[PDB]
Amino acid sequence: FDRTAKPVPVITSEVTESLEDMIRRRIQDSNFDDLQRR
Amino acid sequence: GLLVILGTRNGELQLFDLASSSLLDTIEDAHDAAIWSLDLTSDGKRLVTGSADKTVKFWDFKVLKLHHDTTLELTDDILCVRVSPDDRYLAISLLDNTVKVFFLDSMKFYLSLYGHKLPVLSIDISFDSKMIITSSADKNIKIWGLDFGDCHKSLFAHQDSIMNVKFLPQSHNFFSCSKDAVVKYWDGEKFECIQKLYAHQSEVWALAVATDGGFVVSSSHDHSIRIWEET
Amino acid sequence: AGSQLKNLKAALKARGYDREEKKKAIAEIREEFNPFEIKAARNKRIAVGKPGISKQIGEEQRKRAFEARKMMKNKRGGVIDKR
Amino acid sequence: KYTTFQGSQNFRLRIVLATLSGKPIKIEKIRSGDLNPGLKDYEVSFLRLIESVTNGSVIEISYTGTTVIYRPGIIVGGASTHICPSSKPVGYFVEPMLYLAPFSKKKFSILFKGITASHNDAGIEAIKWGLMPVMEKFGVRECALHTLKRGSPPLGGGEVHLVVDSLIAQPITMHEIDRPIISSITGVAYSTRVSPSLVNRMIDGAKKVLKNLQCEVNITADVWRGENSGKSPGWGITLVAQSKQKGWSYFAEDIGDAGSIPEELGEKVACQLLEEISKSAAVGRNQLPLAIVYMVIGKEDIGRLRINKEQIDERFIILLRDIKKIFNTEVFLKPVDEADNEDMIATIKGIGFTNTSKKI
Amino acid sequence: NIGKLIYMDNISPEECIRRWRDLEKFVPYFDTFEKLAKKWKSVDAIKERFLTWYELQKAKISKQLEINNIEY
RNA sequence: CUGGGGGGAGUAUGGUCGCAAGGCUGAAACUUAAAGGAA
Repeated sequence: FDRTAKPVPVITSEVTESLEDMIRRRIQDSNFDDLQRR
Repeated sequence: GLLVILGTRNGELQLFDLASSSLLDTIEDAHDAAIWSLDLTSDGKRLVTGSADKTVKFWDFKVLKLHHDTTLELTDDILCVRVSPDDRYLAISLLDNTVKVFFLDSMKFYLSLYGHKLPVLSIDISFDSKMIITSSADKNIKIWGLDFGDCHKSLFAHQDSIMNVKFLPQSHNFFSCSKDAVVKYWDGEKFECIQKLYAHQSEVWALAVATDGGFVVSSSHDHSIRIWEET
Repeated sequence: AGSQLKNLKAALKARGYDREEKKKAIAEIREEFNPFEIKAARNKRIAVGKPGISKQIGEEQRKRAFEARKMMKNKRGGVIDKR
Repeated sequence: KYTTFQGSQNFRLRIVLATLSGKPIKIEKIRSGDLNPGLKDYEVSFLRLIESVTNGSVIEISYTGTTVIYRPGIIVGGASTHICPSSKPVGYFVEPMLYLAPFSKKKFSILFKGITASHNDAGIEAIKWGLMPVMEKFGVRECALHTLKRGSPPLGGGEVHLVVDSLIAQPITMHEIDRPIISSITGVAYSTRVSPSLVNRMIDGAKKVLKNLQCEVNITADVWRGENSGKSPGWGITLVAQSKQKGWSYFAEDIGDAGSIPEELGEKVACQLLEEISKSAAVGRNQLPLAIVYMVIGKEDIGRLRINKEQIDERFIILLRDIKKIFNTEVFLKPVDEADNEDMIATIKGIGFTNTSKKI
Repeated sequence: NIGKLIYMDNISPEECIRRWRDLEKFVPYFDTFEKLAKKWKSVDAIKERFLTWYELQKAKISKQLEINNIEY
């Protein structure tokens, strides 16, 4: 049968590891999307 | 035992012993320029002398005198020689940032190991004749696999200059003494530093390992000679 | 009490050209200072589960089951290994 | 019911020709008088590759492993992957797929994963530059062996994407009643996980042997850097001689191992190539099997191909005996009518083959 | 002679080659490298090997048919 | 010192042929020197 929407993603150790090394790349290159004070 | 070969700064080689007096014989004009490194074969009857006249030479022992028979002239000032501990390879370190591994039985030019980026000091061949070390003034020693000439590690030691590097007798562990008053004990499998020995005060010019058992002596610029044993 | 950041800087000053000591120390502080991949209950008289690891093995199991069924789906032969 | 063969010789050719002909075979006594008797793992994984490629074919290995029953089925192809064992490289499994490759429902897009080269097997450059042009002029037009990464032995770790995408009906009838004039001689010297000077040493050795013939020598050079290099050090050299007016080619390859001089290997492969040119006439000694297989599964006409005296051997005539054992056809060796050499012209009347799997 | 030897299938293939004068191994049999070196030090042995539409289709098929007859 | 496609101004492009991105260099088979760059 066909199904309407994709289910909510299960958060496993692989996706936490991928997300953490994304954060590590951004945080060692200081690629921060902060607000800048006018 | 009881017999010493030696080469000097100028074009001279010399032979001494233990029971009798100094000179068995000297060979004036053993080389045109500064000799830099010699090595016996494991049976001892045939030795190799590489010198800064851009030549290496081979010598045999005729009966207790030296027989020059062949000479390989290179394009560049050879400054280290070594043979394998099973008469198999002749690895020679040139001033042109490289080493060359030859076959002793053919002068075959097996390999050229390259990429050290300064002139390159002491070599060592392992007991299985599979793994070589390569020290230089680039403050790092390189481990090479001799079957295909492929590098394994390029580990950065020794912040001045590694003067000498020597294996243990039966293992793939090795020692390297350097120009910044430190000897260092490594393994050839995990490539850790096993120990960081800190007894000298100045430039450690040489070290020598026992043939069996494995206690190592190191001798330096502060006129000191010191022994290192097991615990 | 004291911050996880303060305890993390203290753990780095605690642990401090060897490599495997750094591999061991980094893996130790990662699996120590990651508390959201364990689950802890409260003892009424404590790490009681490993949610992300259990999830990834439970979904890799059915992933290889699904690929095996997709490989089986329109086959008609098969080797008969009687060895 | 079953055509019976004995012994584990020509095993891939027997299973391949049984798949082409659609005839149930038995292969009996697979090394039965031996210490570890039976089928080996690389030929068992070749059977698994046959089950991947076809559909509805039942293979039935015995208890002892020394006899196999192949009742073939429809070649369907599809996209697949094959994790072949360390006992044989990817060439051992992509060589017998080049016969079954243009005769399936869906086009062959397989990627093999394992060791790339071996001393006693086909390489990537061997398969490509030698064995693809003979198919390219036997009728297929879109065939490609891609290397995504390559792995020298013993650890390997190299993947090879075989893609054929011309699904022909039957191969055309060959007519090569000439010896093709060699226009150029090219090659490829490859090395993985070693220094880039070994490739130039191999090239210089091969070309210093080749320098006295008055043709043009060109050897391309590839070192493999990065993850594309695989898990082991290795290096090798493959030369081809190229007839450009028709497209024919004659190849020779080898690989070096622990203790091998690259100038030695280059001059060895160069002299082995020149001997293949000597003992060759319009095919190679290794391009000859699938050449006469495509001639025997062509149309129901006469196709003739020139061969020389030295290409006849026990391998060639055991090939011919297996061909006649499966689908009952003979080759007719008529000699040429000029006598400065000994060349036969093998005429084969092809069986009435079509591929009946491709949907119309 | 050679075709009768090939398809006379009660004699071994090496016996066919012997009285005229294995495929898992892909690359063919070569000599020793030393014999091949002394054989191919010379080069001159192989220096001479070195150096309307409807009616068109009908002509191709009649060419194949006359090839069929003159080789039958 | 004879040879000629078809207007002007533009727009789009899942077609074909090209040219072009990455990402500190040295530096890869080596997590490797000096020096340089950047901030």
